[PDB]
Amino acid sequence: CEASAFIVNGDKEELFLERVDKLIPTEEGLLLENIFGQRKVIKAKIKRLELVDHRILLERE
Amino acid sequence: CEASAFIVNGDKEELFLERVDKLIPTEEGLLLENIFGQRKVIKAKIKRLELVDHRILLERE
Repeated sequence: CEASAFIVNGDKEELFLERVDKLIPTEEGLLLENIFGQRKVIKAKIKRLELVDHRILLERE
Repeated sequence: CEASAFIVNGDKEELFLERVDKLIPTEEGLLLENIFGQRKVIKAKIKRLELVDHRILLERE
């Protein structure tokens, strides 16, 4: 199943995109596409995937 | 949901670890832990996540 992506700044988490299907690193940033076909790009690295708990944790660069 | 990780070498795909739960980028490589508690480290980057299809695609170095 689709997992939610969050931006993590220290102890703060902000929801970035729900129900992410694809995550594709590009030269412009991480490109995320959710199950409804909505796309968002973010200059970030993956801090961690926690897939049982439906979480993609991203940190801005 | 948990995803299987595959190594993509050119056009070839090779199963690396089944049902991955955690994926944590480290200085020594991507640390993967599956739902059975099995752990593996690999010097690789994420080519792409396909979370609906339960796939993590990795490329070495």
